[PDB]
Amino acid sequence: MREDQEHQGALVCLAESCLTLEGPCTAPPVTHWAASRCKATGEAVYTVPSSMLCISENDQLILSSLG
Amino acid sequence: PSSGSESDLVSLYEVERCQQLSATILTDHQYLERTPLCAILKQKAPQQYRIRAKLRSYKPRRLFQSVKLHCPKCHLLQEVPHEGDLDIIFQDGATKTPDVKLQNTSLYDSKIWTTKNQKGRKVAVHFVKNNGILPLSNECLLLIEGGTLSEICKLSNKFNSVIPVRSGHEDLELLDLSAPFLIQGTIHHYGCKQCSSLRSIQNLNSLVDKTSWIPSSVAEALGIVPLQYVFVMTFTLDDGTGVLEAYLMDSDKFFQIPASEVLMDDDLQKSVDMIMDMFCPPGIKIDAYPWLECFIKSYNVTNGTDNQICYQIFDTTVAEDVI
Amino acid sequence: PSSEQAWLEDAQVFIQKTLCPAVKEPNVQLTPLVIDCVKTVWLSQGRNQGSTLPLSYSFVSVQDLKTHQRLPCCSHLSWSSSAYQAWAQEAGPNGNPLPREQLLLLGTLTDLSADLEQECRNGSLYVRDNTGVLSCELIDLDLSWLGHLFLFPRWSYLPPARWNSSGEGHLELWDAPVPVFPLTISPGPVTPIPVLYPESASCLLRLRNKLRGVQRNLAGSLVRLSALVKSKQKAYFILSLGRSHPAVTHVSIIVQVPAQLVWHRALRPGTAYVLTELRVSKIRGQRQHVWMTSQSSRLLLLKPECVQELELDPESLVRYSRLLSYSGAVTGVLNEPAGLYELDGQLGLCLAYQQFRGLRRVMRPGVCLQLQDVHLLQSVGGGTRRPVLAPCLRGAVLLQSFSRQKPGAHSSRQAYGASLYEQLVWERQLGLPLYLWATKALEELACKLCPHVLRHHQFLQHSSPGSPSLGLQLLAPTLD
Amino acid sequence: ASSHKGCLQLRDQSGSLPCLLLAKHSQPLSDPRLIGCLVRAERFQLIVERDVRSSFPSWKELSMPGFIQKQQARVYVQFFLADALILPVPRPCL
Ligand SMILES: [Zn+2]
Repeated sequence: MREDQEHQGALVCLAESCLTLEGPCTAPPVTHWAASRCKATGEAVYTVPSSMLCISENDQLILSSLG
Repeated sequence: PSSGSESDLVSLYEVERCQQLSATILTDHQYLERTPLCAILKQKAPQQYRIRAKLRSYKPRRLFQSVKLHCPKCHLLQEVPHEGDLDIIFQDGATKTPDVKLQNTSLYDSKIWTTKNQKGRKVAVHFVKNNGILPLSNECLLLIEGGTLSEICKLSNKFNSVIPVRSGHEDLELLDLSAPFLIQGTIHHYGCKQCSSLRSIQNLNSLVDKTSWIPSSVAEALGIVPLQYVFVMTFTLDDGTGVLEAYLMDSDKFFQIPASEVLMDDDLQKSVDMIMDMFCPPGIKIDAYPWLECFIKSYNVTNGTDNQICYQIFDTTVAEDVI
Repeated sequence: PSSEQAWLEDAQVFIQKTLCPAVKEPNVQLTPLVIDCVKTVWLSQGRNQGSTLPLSYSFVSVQDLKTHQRLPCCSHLSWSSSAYQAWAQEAGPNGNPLPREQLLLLGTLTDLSADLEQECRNGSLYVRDNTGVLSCELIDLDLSWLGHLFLFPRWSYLPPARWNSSGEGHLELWDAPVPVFPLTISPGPVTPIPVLYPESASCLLRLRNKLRGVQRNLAGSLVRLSALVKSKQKAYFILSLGRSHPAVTHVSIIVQVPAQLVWHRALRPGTAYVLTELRVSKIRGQRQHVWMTSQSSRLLLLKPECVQELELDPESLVRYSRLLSYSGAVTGVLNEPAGLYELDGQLGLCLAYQQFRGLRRVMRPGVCLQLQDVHLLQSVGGGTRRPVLAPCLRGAVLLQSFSRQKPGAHSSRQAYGASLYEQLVWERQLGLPLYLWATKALEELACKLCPHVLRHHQFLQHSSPGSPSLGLQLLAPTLD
Repeated sequence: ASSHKGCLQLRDQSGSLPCLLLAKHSQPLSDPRLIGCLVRAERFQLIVERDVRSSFPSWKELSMPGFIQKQQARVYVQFFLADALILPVPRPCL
């Protein structure tokens, strides 16, 4: 069982060391774009209808037919 | 405005007599003859064209909005969830009670904890087994209920890949398809709620193997249709002969940067910022913008009953040395 | 097969393909020794406390590594993830750590390159197996190791830098390799070897006619070492042995045998050595001569009983630089291809006046350097405040420790142009302040003209008879 | 030579500057072949014409700031070709 328990304890060690066993939570690192999104939260976000972005499979068909 | 009319005049566009080199090369259809923009406008869609232009302007200016999720099954775009949204999901799992019959099985075994000080939060961990035996960490698919987004992220960094779940009365189930059906280090995989018909963890038995854990495979096993990552941008192309707005949608081609990882890796974000402020340097006049050769298709949207002609870029990439 | 049996069989197949010497039949006697070796080092930490064998790790060949890898990576065997992480954040601490991988590297370590225009020693080192040859960088090499088969337990692999077309990546060996076979300890000299000491040797280097009777050998502490000089064909270096350190009486020696260029890595100052089977060379313009090595020359570590000592102002801006010896660590790169680095965030280091062609593949943040007889030029001008340490051929660069950090991401504006600056220094023969200024001026020009008007690798190509290069032509009117 | 004005221009990746080349003292630039060459000049004049639409009442108010209602400059350069060095930009190559 030494090998088996060692393997399972490796997994358990990774888990528990990663888990916040006690105390308060902590802030992870944040990248440029993520922090900028957090700061800009509330701006009217940009988006586009997929209809405009080539939902026309008929046009796709005759396009791909072209040489 | 007098200076207005002057600056307007110096902001005009010279008709391709220039000495500069191209910034972008099209990978395919190079044989096509150049079609001036005006010639395109005077023709009805759909059609293929090969053009040379400069970006007079592009959107969105704040690039952190440019990334979108995409479902290929129904061709639907979807916004990326914020970390606050994921928190609003994971928060409902912190208070749940683990069930005895969901602990240890032929397919997965578990370990439990109660995290102190954190309002008495409950957490349970389950490890999936290969042929009934725990695989090595590099292949160890791990399942969580009660872990936070940061914790599950840091754990996914260590284990192969991890699946958020909750206590289903029959068997473990993804606590919400809004959350990632699979997080694999810096990669979060999501699914289309419309097209999906999800399945419980036991249905991992449908997999060809219990070692690769290919995201597509496990998504199919769990009955989830995975969403692609794509950039979506609008280029305001100008060629003096005319002005044309064309959309760019691509995954890991145009910028040669993985749209799946860009949101979580900072160097890629620096890279895309640099690219877009190298096509469109800040402040200086359109005289100095570099030429941009690209291949575009045209097609009729007809959402307004008819017409609504649009253009989309294809098969083009930034030149190697320009990056 | 069992997991362990499967692993053993896979390792045996790998050895049969990659490592069994083609000189002989695939002798099975090899596999038990390598298995014992890897098991030994795996257990030596006592941190495994489980599997007797690191089944996780997978063996790799040289060609396999070249074709499979295209990222920086570290392959520490016999360390826990905890120890690996702590070591990776040991010095930075916040620096980007080399990503860990679980590969086992074994092969033959030797000076012999694969090239054949000459013997092509050139002081290079390579790891060899059946699949190919790969160059490596090693600290304080014991020349005894050359030619033996080892299991390297701690190494970094760095892919070829993006700018480099040759694509010849290189390894970094962090610690002494574990030889697969038991130690082949061979007997040294029991007789006290007669050697001339530096004072008598100096007398003889003056009075070359008196080179008779006394044995043509030497010994002493390495007090001064030169960089490797590479002429049209003659690649050579010079060193100096002193009777003591710090002390006056010392004698210089020139080493020119191609097979012996590898010694340049073996030697290190302070330690005392024995040189043998020498002759006194004659060089144009050297009134006092120097001793030189023959093909029969042996390099040997000194042990006393093994030797017998044979004894017979803006008013006038000209300013002089101060020699000294320095030890420090590179904090960051100012201009990589020109060879301008920060030491400790305090001193500028300009290598361009040495050959500098090899160090560029090692030099990155966190490297530890010891510089001997570096010229210190403070107040160098051109707006550059930082005093610029600058080695010349008389000094030498000693790598103390490799870097833990992964190399910086390639930027097309940054890497290109080393040949042009090399030309500036070794053909136009500029001085240090003007070289600094030219570097900054070419930065400005590249910021004006490239990449849209003229790509960098065209703007900064070396001026040649076939075609000149704008970078030199736009500067020439001022340099003249 | 900018085809929206006919006037010559020195141009690079940062913008453009109007220029007034002379071939030599009392002889104008006469050769179309200079288009696109890389011009280097280290003995040149930078001119600045200032237009102002002031409303000062008298010599007294020339100490006051509020009356300079509009300011326009018009900066350009001028020099002889004999004082410049001219290099042709190479073609792209690989
Ligand atoms: Zn869908």
